[PDB]
Amino acid sequence: GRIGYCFDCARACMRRGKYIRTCSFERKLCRCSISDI
Amino acid sequence: YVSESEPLVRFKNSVKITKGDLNSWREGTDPCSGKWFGIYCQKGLTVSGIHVTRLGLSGTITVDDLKDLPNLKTIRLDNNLLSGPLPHFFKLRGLKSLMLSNNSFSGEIRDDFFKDMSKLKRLFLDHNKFEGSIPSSITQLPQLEELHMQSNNLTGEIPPEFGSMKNLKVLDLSTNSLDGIVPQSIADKKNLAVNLTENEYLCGPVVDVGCENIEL
Amino acid sequence: YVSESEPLVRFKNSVKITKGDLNSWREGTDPCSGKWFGIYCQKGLTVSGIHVTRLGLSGTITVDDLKDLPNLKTIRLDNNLLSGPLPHFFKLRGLKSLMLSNNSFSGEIRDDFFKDMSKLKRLFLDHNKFEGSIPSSITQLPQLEELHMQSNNLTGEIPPEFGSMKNLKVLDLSTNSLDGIVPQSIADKKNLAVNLTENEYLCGPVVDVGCEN
Repeated sequence: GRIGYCFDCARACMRRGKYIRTCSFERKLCRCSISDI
Repeated sequence: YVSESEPLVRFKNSVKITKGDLNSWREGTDPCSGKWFGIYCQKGLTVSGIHVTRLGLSGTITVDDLKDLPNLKTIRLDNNLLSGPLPHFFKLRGLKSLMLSNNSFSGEIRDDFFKDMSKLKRLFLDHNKFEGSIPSSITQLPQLEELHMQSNNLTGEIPPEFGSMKNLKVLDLSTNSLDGIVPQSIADKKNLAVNLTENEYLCGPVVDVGCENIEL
Repeated sequence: YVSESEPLVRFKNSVKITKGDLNSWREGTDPCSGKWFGIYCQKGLTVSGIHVTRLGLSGTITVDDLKDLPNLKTIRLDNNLLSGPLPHFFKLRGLKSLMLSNNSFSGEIRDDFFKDMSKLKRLFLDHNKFEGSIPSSITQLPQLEELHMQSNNLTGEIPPEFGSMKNLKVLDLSTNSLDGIVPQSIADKKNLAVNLTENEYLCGPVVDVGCEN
């Protein structure tokens, strides 16, 4: 589902040291910030 | 001037006011006397601006009577109930400020809409229901200093030609569904206050969003 | 801007490049990247000028694609092989500088050609095959600073309005076929450099027609 997908997106951004910025489950889009946490 | 009362009374009689009135607009009197609601005059002599806000104006606006006011520079119709496509303000080629914030104007604005409005300095189209792409002629306005189009339903990419607008100091395109990549020309523009937030699929510098899709 | 590559590639394809190429002009790229040969841009952002010289440009050029460049101010096509009438550059109402020196443009220029070119400041029509009279619209160019029509085949009288011109600093009409009477209203000046040399039939007193072939 969408909530689990965007949880995994938030974790991916954290592993890159960024903030989650964009998450779309239906488009399978996950984008993080350029700035650092 | 007293002669300017005639086009203004016609304009009054062409609009539908649902919250208030324009009874102060009395034909055969000078609109610059101080007695006319929402009239601004240059040096108290000639009509230069019309500010008719919060009167529940409904339906559309036509400009065929406003064009008879030779010195009209400013039109403000904010906070009304107007609907339909953008009225033909491009027939007022001398206009310097157009403010239509917080109405229900709709539709995609014709790409060449603004071609004739060479004197426009301020353009407020925010809090409406405009759709489709930002019309390319907006970036060709030689004198434009402020563009507000926030809170609409715009889509598509932001034209990079905004970055070449010599006088542009305020650019608000927030709360739309603009997409693509923020033009570097806008990110690099000196002395620009720009707001591109709440455009979900827009990425790049100014929005602090990496374009890369992380596939996890 | 990438949107400006389309009309330039169309312009490139509309002329025949006999002696060189414009390989740098690549569709889908920004002509202000710093890589396009012969392109000027305003602040590295938008196309402002084209200067394509000594490429053996042959045939006729049309202005239907250059009109799509909103911020184009300067055109230089010197030292090429262009021919035919003077192209309809008056469509580019914002053009500030037009340089067509050393081509094979011909015919008589329409008198009212330059009426709409108000912003024009530099006009180089020298070293061509222009015929007929000097178009009087040139004399009513508001911002015109320099006019170079030398080494053509022009005829007729020099218009007196050249000496009432706002900002005109150079007027070179050398080596033509002008005649009539030298206006005193051009000899009076304010820092107007005038080269009327090699135009023999201009003498004010219409005397006996010596040296007549």
